[PDB]
Amino acid sequence: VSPSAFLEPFSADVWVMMFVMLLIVSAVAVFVFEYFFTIGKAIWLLWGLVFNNSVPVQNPKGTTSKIMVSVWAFFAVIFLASYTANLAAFMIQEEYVDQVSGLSDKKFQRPNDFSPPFRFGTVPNGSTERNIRNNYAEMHAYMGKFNQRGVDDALLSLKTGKLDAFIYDAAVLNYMAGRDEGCKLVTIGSGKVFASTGYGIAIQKDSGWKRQVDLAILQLFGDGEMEELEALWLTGICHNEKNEVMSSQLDIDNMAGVFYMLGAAMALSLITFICEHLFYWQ
Amino acid sequence: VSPSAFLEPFSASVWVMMFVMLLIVSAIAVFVFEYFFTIGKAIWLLWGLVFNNSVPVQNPKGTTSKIMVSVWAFFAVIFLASYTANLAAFMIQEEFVDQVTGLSDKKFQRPHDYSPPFRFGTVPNGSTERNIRNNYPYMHQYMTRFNQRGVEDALVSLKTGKLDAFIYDAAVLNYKAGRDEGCKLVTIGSGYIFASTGYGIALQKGSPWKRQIDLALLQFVGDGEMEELETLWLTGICHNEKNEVMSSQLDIDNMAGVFYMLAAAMALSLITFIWEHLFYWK
Amino acid sequence: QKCDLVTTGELFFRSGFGIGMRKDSPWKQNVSLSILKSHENGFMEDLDKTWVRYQECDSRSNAPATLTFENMAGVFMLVAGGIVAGIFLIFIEIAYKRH
Amino acid sequence: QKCDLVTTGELFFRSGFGIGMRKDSPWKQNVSLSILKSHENGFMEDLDKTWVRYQECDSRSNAPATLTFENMAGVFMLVAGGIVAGIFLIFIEIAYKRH
Amino acid sequence: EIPRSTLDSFMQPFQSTLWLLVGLSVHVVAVMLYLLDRFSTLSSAMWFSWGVLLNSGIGEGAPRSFSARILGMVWAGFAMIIVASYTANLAAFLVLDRPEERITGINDPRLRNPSDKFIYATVKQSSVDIY
Amino acid sequence: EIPRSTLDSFMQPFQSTLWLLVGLSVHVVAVMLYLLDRFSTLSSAMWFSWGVLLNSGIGEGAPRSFSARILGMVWAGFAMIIVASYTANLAAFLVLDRPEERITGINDPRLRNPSDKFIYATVKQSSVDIY
Ligand SMILES: *[C@@H]1O[C@H](CO)[C@@H](O[C@@H]2O[C@H](CO)[C@@H](O[C@H]3O[C@H](CO)[C@@H](O)[C@H](O)[C@@H]3O)[C@H](O)[C@H]2NC(C)=O)[C@H](O)[C@H]1NC(C)=O
Ligand SMILES: *[C@@H]1O[C@H](CO)[C@@H](O[C@@H]2O[C@H](CO)[C@@H](O[C@H]3O[C@H](CO)[C@@H](O)[C@H](O)[C@@H]3O)[C@H](O)[C@H]2NC(C)=O)[C@H](O)[C@H]1NC(C)=O
Ligand SMILES: *[C@@H]1O[C@H](CO)[C@@H](O[C@@H]2O[C@H](CO)[C@@H](O)[C@H](O)[C@H]2NC(C)=O)[C@H](O)[C@H]1NC(C)=O
Ligand SMILES: O=C(O)[C@H]1CN(CCCP(=O)(O)O)CCN1
Ligand SMILES: O=C(O)[C@H]1CN(CCCP(=O)(O)O)CCN1
Ligand SMILES: *[C@@H]1O[C@H](CO)[C@@H](O)[C@H](O)[C@H]1NC(C)=O
Repeated sequence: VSPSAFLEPFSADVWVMMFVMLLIVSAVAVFVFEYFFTIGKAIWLLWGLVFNNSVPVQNPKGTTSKIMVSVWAFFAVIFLASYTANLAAFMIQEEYVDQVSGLSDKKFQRPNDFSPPFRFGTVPNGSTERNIRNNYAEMHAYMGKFNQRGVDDALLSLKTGKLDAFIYDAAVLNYMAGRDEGCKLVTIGSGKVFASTGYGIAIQKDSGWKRQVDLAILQLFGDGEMEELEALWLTGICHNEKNEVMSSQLDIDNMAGVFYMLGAAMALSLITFICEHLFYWQ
Repeated sequence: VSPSAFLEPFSASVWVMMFVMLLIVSAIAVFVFEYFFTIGKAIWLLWGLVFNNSVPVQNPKGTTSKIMVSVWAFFAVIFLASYTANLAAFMIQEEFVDQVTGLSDKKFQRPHDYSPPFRFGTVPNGSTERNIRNNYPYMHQYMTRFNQRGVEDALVSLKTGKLDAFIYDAAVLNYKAGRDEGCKLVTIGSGYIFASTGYGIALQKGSPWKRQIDLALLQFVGDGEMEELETLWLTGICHNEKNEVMSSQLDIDNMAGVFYMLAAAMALSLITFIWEHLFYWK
Repeated sequence: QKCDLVTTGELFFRSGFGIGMRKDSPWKQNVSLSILKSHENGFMEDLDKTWVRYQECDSRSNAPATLTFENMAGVFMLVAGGIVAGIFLIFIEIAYKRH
Repeated sequence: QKCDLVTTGELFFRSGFGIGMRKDSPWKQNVSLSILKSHENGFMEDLDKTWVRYQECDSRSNAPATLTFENMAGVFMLVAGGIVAGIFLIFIEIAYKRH
Repeated sequence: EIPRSTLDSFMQPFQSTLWLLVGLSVHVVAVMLYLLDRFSTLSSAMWFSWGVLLNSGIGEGAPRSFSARILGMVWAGFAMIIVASYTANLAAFLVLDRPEERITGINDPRLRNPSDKFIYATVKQSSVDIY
Repeated sequence: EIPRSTLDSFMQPFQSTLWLLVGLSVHVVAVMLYLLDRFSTLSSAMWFSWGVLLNSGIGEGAPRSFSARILGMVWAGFAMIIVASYTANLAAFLVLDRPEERITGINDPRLRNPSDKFIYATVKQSSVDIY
């Protein structure tokens, strides 16, 4: 949940139109009073009516303007209903965070710029180790501390928190991901790959078959049998993703916006106390 | 929306449990107040604290019992939040009435018994007319007025609700409901139709082709290419799950329970006033 | 029939129940003709109504699973603690009026 | 780049680009070898960084359609109309409050 | 697509006829409460009733009888039936709202039915053209 | 399957430490308001602090100082925020707690993927077995 998510549901324009409407109704109330005790507390009464009628108020003023404060109560109740409805709608969010965009991420090339540092893994002594060693020696040296034993070992380490990201050959990675027992893991970029390569067929040196098999494979690509072949073979039913996750017990990190506002409010109270201390002679 | 939706978030369990707690906590509050007959107003106070501020009343007594009133209000706000949450979920749905279980529904036999009269028609001059005349004579007499000039005429009538239902060949209506715009038409029965027959291939009488044709058709049905051809050419279009259509303004026809509560309150208040005026000699 | 079990999914492999007989049986043509005539006149409708559509117990359009006892029963538990504060009443004096 | 146009659809017709050239000309094997070498040593990655991914700006966590001035703001105007009625009722008060 | 919550006015949860019905109901109920004080101040009771629906703390008029006591009981219950209905209706309408979504792929049947309301094309004589 | 909506207690929507932290913070701010005015009541401060968050009828006085008005209005804001958060979270969880799917059909993942925890079978030597 975004820490400030409670303020998105309303635009700032109406967020200040409500304040200016409070100002105009306070002006109406004080103009009603001018014909003759709540001048300093009228704004407080209106505010308490806006949020919750749980604060004692010196309300009886302007029996003709009590219709006005009833209209204000109408605005307040419809506003509270609207705010609760909007706050609900913002909290059926589909789960999505994404921690990696690609191997060229700042997180990869700068693994130690985080606390805890961003940990990724690969199987040592593989061709991917050769590639990373020849292409990027620094992050490979950083990997030297995060060696991996096996594919299932990497799976268990990722599940048990011993690892955060894995580096390995793409096709087997996708096959394993689509056939996880709960599909609790994900791939990257839907196929935005580093050091892209393909799986193909091996032919004798410059045989006459090469052309025919090339055209045959291109034909089967054009006809469209392949897409359903990997749909039936190396994909899964639940391969795509899961649905929205329930909002757990609200974390202080999700609700820290109101804590920050409380700190700002107490600071403002302190500075107003100081101002009164400088302006208590009148 | 269910007319009894407001009583849905009240099982018998929560109703009796909450009311018996109301009575027992009223008793405990009044016997605590006896230290520090106002006992008849404590129930007013507690029902208000369940609901909201009702009217200026004598709550502050027994400063330690204010903690009990506070925890009671804590339970009250929990209860109001739960009521809001449970009512919110119970009016979000799309409901398919299941208006008909088949042409043998008792609604068909007595069209006039429902207001407005049940207006369903069929295309005349066809085999359906002969079948309905030979099977359901009075039904045919009542159909004599509901004939439709063409298939598209009745389709348009159903689109704008001129007719309540349409009677015709099963497969063609399935096909029309398939490619119909917006999926406003529904075919019913899952095969439960009167004179359930099938389309087929005709042959010259006693031709040697019967055995081969039948064996090929059964082989095609068994292995599953038959329904693949079906989906290729038949009504795969639409086939969507009607999850939720926008819950319109909750009308009096839907929330008449509140007016029924109002009438019950009127009658009960009049009865109680009569009983009170009866007891005027003391 | 019982309302403890439910069908699910969408029907597949549409076939037809049929009376099978030995290939050389001379009754085939008339059996088929009579079965079609029974389909046409509505006798099959009567037999279906009298032996298929009992529907003596029906359930459909599942409800959104309203609240129950246990899902907030523990809430009630907390108010019990309030009663404990009540038996503190006398010590309130010892707590406050003496101090 | 633009961030107001969004791509969609799963990758169908999974294929690859390629520099096409006449059958009889001899660079083909050397061209393919050089392309594979560039793929291996990350030169193609440098090209992708230089000309493909440089600004990102990818829309994420689609907004749930917040409320803005449009539906409620005019409501203020509507209730503002009610204020006009109040301006009558205070003057009517002058007719009523005097006696 | 720009996310925005389309909405006409606060009338959306309930038809204006129902608003008129409840507006007359509150006043007729208040009149009934005032008139039952025969064998027990119209302005006090009427303002009290019309503010109870509106949750406003203003209003000191209060019933003194038990019949009007139960009437106020059920009136507060009623008023919060309205407010709960309002919040539920608005929450449901907002949750279902903006349900439009981009095309998930060519397999979407929307592509299979051509229309002026649903047009899609490409570059002529391209690879996808012969495809 | 008999449907049932899970809810452990009143503690299901909120983290356990939330109530303790808000209860200590409200006491701290009440003490802050109480102490710093004399150099130029606690029971009333306590009643405001508890009841205003709990939306109770308790509390009949008014705070003596001037910035106490600002503190009270921001505290009412906090109260409306927290109550709205609880209501919205409870509604969202009570909507999104429906039981798992009831087998889509032949294409159901629990059917397409055999699992020892979900065992299904039919009658031996029947037409379905041949199919
Ligand atoms: C199938 O049902 C048919 C119903 O019409 C039936 O047709 C008629 O059947 C009767 C007797 O079954 C025949 O009557 C014949 O019976 C004597 C037997 O001694 C014959 O010698 C006579 O020729 C006499 O006609 C009808 O002739 C016959 N009608 C026709 C048009 O064939 C079939 O016989 C039934 N077939 C089976 C295999 O059940
Ligand atoms: C494709 O790349 C090949 C790189 O291996 C290249 O083969 C190399 O070609 C050079 C010159 O064509 C040969 O070098 C020769 O240079 C002088 C004069 O040409 C000779 O006297 C030397 O003895 C020496 O052989 C390389 O030997 C030769 N290497 C191999 C492994 O074949 C091809 O020419 C390139 N072809 C195209 C079409 O680009
Ligand atoms: C259906 O067939 C009947 C014949 O049984 C047609 O009946 C005619 O109906 C028109 C009225 O539109 C009369 O003017 C004729 O006198 C009728 N003729 C006969 C011989 O009955 C009817 O037109 C046909 N309708 C359709 C839609 O095919
Ligand atoms: O063509 C091949 O030989 C295989 C090789 N496989 C390598 C597996 C990764 P590593 O070697 O452990 O780093 C990937 C699929 N293709
Ligand atoms: O085999 C045929 O002849 C056609 C007949 N069609 C008749 C449709 C009903 P009606 O007779 O037109 O009212 C249905 C499809 N098959
Ligand atoms: C390769 O890694 C394995 C552990 O997975 C290790 O036992 C082996 O000695 C290593 N060999 C080399 C050359 O690194």
